[PDB]
Amino acid sequence: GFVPIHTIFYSVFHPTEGSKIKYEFPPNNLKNHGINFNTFKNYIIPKPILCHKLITFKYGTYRIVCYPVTINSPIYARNFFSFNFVFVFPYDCETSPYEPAITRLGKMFKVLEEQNQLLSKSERDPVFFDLKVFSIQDLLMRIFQDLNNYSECLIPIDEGNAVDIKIFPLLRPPTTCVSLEDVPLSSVNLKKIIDVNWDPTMMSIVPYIDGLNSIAKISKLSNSDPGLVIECIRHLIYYKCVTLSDIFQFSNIYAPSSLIRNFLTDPLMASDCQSYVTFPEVSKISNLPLNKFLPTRSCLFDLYRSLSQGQTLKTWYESKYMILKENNIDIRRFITFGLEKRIIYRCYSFPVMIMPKLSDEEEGILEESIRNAETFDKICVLLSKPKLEVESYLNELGEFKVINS
Amino acid sequence: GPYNSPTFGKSLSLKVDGGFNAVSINPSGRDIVLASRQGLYIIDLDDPFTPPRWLHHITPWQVADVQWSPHPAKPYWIVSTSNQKAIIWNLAKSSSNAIEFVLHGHSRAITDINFNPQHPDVLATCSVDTYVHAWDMRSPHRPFYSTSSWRSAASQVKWNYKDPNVLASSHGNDIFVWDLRKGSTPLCSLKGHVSSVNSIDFNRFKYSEIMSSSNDGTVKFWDYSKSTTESKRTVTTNFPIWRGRYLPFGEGYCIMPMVGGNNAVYLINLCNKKTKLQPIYAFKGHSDRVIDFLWRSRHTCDGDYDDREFQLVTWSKDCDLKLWPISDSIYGKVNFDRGKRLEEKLPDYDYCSYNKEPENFRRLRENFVTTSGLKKNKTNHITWLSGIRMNKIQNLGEEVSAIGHKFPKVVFEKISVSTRELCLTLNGPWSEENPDDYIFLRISINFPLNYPNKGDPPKFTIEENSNLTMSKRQEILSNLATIGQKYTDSNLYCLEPCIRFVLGEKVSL
Amino acid sequence: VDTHHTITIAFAISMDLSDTSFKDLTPGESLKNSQDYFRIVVDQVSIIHWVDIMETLREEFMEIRKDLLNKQTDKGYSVANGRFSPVIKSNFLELVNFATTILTDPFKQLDLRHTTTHVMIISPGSGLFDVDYSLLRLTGKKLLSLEMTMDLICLSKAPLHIVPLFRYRDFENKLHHCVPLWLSVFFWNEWTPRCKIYDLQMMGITENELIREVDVEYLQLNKKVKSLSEFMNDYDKNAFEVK
Amino acid sequence: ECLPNSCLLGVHLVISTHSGPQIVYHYPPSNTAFLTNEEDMEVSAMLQDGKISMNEIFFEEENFQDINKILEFDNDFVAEFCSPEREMCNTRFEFTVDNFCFLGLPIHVDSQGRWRKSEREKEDLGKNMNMFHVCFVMNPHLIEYNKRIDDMYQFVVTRLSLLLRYVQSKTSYISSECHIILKEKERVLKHSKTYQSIRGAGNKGKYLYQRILAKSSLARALTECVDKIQRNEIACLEINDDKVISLQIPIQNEFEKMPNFKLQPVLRGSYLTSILNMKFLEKSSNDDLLNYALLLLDEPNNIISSLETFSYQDDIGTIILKHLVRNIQPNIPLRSYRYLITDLLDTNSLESSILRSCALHLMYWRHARIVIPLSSKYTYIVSPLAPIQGYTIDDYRVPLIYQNSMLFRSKFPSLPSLPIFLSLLSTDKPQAYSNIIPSREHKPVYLNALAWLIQYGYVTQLLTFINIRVDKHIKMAVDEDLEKEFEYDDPEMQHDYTIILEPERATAIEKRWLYRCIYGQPSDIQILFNKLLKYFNGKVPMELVIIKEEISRHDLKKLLNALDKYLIEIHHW
Repeated sequence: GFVPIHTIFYSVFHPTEGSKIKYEFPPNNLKNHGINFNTFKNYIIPKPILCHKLITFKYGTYRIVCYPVTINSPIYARNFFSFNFVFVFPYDCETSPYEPAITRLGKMFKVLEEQNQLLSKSERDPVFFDLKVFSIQDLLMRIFQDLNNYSECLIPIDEGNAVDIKIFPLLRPPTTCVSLEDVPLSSVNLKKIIDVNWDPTMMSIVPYIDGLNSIAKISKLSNSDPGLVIECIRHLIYYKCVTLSDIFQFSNIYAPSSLIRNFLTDPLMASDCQSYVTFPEVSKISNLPLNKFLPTRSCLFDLYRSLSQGQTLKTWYESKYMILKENNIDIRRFITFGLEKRIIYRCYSFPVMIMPKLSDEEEGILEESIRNAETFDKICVLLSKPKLEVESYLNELGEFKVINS
Repeated sequence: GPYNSPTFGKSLSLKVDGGFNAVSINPSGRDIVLASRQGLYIIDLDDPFTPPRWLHHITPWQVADVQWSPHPAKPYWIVSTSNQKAIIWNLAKSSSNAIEFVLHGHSRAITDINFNPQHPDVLATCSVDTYVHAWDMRSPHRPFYSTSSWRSAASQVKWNYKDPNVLASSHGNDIFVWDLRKGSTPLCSLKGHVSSVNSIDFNRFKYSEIMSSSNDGTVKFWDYSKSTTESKRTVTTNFPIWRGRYLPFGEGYCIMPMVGGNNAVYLINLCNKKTKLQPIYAFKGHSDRVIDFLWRSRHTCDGDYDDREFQLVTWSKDCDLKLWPISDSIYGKVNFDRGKRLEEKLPDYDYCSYNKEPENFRRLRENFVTTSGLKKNKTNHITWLSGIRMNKIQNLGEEVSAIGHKFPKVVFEKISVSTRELCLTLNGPWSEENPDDYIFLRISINFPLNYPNKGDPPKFTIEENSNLTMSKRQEILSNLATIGQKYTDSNLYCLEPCIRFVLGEKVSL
Repeated sequence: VDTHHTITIAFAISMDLSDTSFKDLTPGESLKNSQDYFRIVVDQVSIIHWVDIMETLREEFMEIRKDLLNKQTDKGYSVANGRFSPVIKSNFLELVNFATTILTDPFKQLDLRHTTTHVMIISPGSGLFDVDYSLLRLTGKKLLSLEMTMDLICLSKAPLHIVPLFRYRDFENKLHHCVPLWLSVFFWNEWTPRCKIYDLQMMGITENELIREVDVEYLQLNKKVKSLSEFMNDYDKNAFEVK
Repeated sequence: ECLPNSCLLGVHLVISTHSGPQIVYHYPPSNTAFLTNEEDMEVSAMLQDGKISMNEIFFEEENFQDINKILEFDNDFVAEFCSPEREMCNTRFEFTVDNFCFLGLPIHVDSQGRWRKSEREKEDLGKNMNMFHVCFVMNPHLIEYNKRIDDMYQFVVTRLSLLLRYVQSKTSYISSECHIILKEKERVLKHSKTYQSIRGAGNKGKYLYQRILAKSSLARALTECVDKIQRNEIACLEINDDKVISLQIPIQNEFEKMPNFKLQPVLRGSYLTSILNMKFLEKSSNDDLLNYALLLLDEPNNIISSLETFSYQDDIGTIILKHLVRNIQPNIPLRSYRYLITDLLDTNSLESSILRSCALHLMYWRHARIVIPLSSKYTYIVSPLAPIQGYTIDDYRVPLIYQNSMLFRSKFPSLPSLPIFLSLLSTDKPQAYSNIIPSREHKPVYLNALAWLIQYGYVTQLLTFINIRVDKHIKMAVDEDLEKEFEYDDPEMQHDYTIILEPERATAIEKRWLYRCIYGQPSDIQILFNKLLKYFNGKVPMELVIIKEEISRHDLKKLLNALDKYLIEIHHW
């Protein structure tokens, strides 16, 4: 959420009576609330080394944000004219979103003061000028009230100038550990979000996102370089829309996580699990033999907890195939719902060291992947070969073992 | 019915934490909607002790205004601003899927929302991007009317009560009056203000009378049929006025300040003349500033007489939702009289309660997981009950809040002040085998109509346990009946000593 | 630097008359029904009056929505109808060829104190435009015959692709990308988002209509598999193949 | 972000004399570009002895700035705006200019000359100084400002400034240290001709700072604090030669819910267990900590060596805490270690409280993470956050797996290497750890190897969670009992399975279900079920139940095997 402003006031450097609060909204708020303009007056109107900077300090239980501005010209008295649009917030908040708005407001009023002296002539006092060669209070009222109510304003101050402030939330930057073996999901419908302003790559990535395409597969399908796909996926993560996942095989080591009790403690997880994992009709895949009407929630919970750290998906499916045939359960959707709800995870396979003649580039990237202890997934993606061929190539290259972590 | 409401004519103050910047009232007079950045809260006025129904919609920007739909055929529609879009809610749906359709007009934040009093399915929205849009609920795809001031952000939009296609908008220090037949060119641009215009309003019975508030403490009354400039009347106060609205009964107007004053709503009789403010009644209280004030209506169903009584609902920044009764002296000082004959019968609204959650191949019927244990223990119920002040101990709700705060280790399974049902769990040393160990109980409580007034005690019912013998059950029930029978003779509240005794902490006499 | 330039700031506005939404626009295709406006803010005026120049520019920019979004109606009123065209579909080549009208004739009237006729274009895009093929050819053939340097400056962040980028369709309706050799692009100014997602930045799409509609596709038979072991082996055998 | 990063750039020692505020000592003299992106007898003696610990990259030619300039600001101006008035002193001074949070706790004298309420230039400066300030310069990101600044002020600055104010109040130390720093600066800049012969500004600054650290004691403390908080290490500071303060910022390396390392990065080798240290620290503001066993995170001699810096002289704390470290093993509960306290000093005894305090001290200062009393009868799997990939702990050039394999071979050369030993624990189904042991002659060495693996976070423990189930036969049976006080077919593949989530929190019919579930088993099974029904909620591990309730493991096996078709097994960390 956005913190409401507590008190806005406009300081100015009078060349005779010093720094003072010219206008303040709400009126007499600082004196009523205990804020005194005699302790931090040296930061609001500072010496010209701290000027044109976003000064922010803490006063008691109130955090004070300001952008002092000093203009140097011989027209003004004492060759200087200093003011400050000061924003006061309670300390226990986050003043991050208002900081660019305060900086831009100070910069805009500095530009207007340098252009046509909009803020110096508004005092109606010739003591601010050399003398030898619009209401601020209403503007403060409108700024305070519009930023408290709407978080936006289109406040006019002249015939061609307007205070246009919009407050945006601050978002965390995305991860950098995204690779070619991670499949991107899409928690939002990316078809209706596309408009004319999108990146050309990000237009092409959207159709090939269904929870089963690897990033290199998306890059090859859409004729894209993997780096720009990485950047576009990072941008989609930045808006909290796309979450990475794992390539689904039948040789995976899927295991229950510590959130397997969420399948009982969430009232809306198992009910969607019944409808999600079921084929639309009586599919023929639920009629093949092992060798030659919706599912019960208890059956699904027993099937989730049947996985273990070392039982591959082939062994689990050939050990439990009557249950997944009578209930008409799609095994890929069954695994994908568990992975999406973070109730089961995947134990990755690591080929740590102790056939057709492949090319020199293939063996070079194989050695580079082995030296960095990369998983079987990344080697399979880079070589465009399945697990058995990679294992045979590695066994021809040297002795090695698999770690299921 | 409205005439069996226990909170009309009595001063009551809620406590709704969360920073709600909007409020609106059901025209039936039972529900109140509150808008925040997280969504909506719907509160039953007749039973404030029930926790509010929560509809989820998370937005970063603060909501501007909310308005209940006055259309009698659809009393389940609530329109609230969500930054640049307006959301028409549906209370008949689920709590998590209450959004029906969203108006995708404008380009910046929506500022105010008002309904047409003559055509209750026509909606007007004003926004910060100088656009005033008129919507239709039958085809909510595009606006059928668009107009702008091109200079300043709008602040309020209001329809004309008499002329159905005249709407006014306030844009800074200048207020415009648009006409749907003409469009984009105002009938009159009333320019008499010095500071910005905060509120705009229309007279209910007058055709062309307009009242606006201002930041410089000037309330100016207009009659734009005579002259666009100047004002018919000007009232000067000592504070900026945030919302100034006409009285619904008689001749008068009520104004309140954004800052300054005593943070109270001032009521002024109305029976070119600059003058000073002379209020009749000031609703003293509300230590922080007031967000909005609402009017609650209550009249007979098929009668032809203006016998309605009015209550004022104020929502303020201090998280207090107060109810202000209106005495007969206010009905006398303001020119309000009970009409012997009515030209038109008043509209009749359905007096429903939109607070309880509605009920909502082929699946097989089963009980996958036990409902108990999956339950979340109601600790928000005690906090909600601690913030209701009707008129030491006053009613059942304050007693339940007091025993909830006094014993944090007593888990409440079911709290219902309105139906006098109270099911709670505790652990107590009541085993004939080992007195040191504790036995889990699920004691349910039923209260009569007059719980502390008469000598009638609560009737305690305890669910059966194999750990609890018949002798212990009889002893506990007889002792609780003795405590309730003895302790209501002084007309006090017997729920603290009963729970303390069942917990085994002490003995009282 | 104490220069004596002669500035000439002019607007150039293209209006989209059609009522079709911007999401329904094919990339590489120019707007069909469009109207072009040109508003000259200041004529040839020396930069020593820069205060008046910026005042006129601010007033004219703040009074540009009323001059175009309102239209005169014969009935007796005005209608707030009309929408600005986006940058990608904007008339960039029309600005380029509108600038090359004051230099067309070599024997024009001589500016006796100024020599160069540098032209700058300020755009709120990211160097991505949709152009017509014949207009691009004519623009290039004209711009390689006159003494103008055009320095397009963008007010947005530099995108991931190369700039300037033109998307266009050929006579056989195939999308093509080309980078012109007569335009130079400047950008006016951890991790910085270089891609613009407007519907998610401003939260313009609500919660209930943003849910996913296309889930993970169901498994399929190959019409050659007899047992579940064979299907598992075939799925693991083709888990990394690209069609 | 769970990655530890104390965004520190420098420290200041700003004092306010009656002649104006001034900067006495700031340790890092580097510029903004690097930071954001008898002559030498005692000096060389202390440098070789190791008492002068000071980084050298701060004094390189490409990473050096003048002493009078601090981040494009002069020393006088920084001393000015970091010296507030009386109303902004004795509290936080969170000052931000532009991505530079000047943070500190100024200590100002009261109305009297009291610093706190219960050579002759040195005494003059002690009687003339009215305010001293320790200002920390930080540059946190805009999304973690309220976290970084708050944790730094909570864990380092507050305690450091309070100790400085106390020691200044009793026996004037900051006055004396500032006086000797200024005197040494005067003696180096104007005298001590070895300084003039040095070529290079960076080496000149290095020599000046070396002389300052050799003469001063507070300067060494500030230098060590900057160099060790930046390195995310425990900083031990010697103040006034009689008291020492240990300063750290806590590291989140313990996890329970398996954070998504693909999106939010996690330290490799983080202890992914449902038994956490942090659930015992917050409880010190049920379960007893004595039941668990302490697993040392380093070798005991190195732990003793690090424990020799937590106290200037050997008090009773660093005797008991040294003896406990020398006589601890990660295979026995802490209840059995009462005899060590009993012999070294003369239920609810004070020995138990002393042992609790010592365990908290050991597991807070990154020395000994507490665990379950590891045996060969438990199930151990490879954790998903195993330190396999990455060239270091926080990489995100040899990966950690081969480095730790080298360490494993060096420490344990009579057993198979780390890849073989890890592949034996992950390829097959997770069983008891004793099935890897070939003979009883290799049991303690394999217990040491397992303790090392849990120490490095490679291997976690697979705990057993038991959930109760009730089928339709029990429902019909309790329906018949309630009667004591479709229909054409019998499809045998349908079972109206109902899971009781909380057996303790259940209704009458649900408790009837659970009690009818046992109707037929003998008396021992009935007693074991009635004493352990409330723990079948799917959240309490059965190993902790065995430890707490003092029951046999074979009794649990009997209870599980007898009720085979009504107990749900859940196996996770």
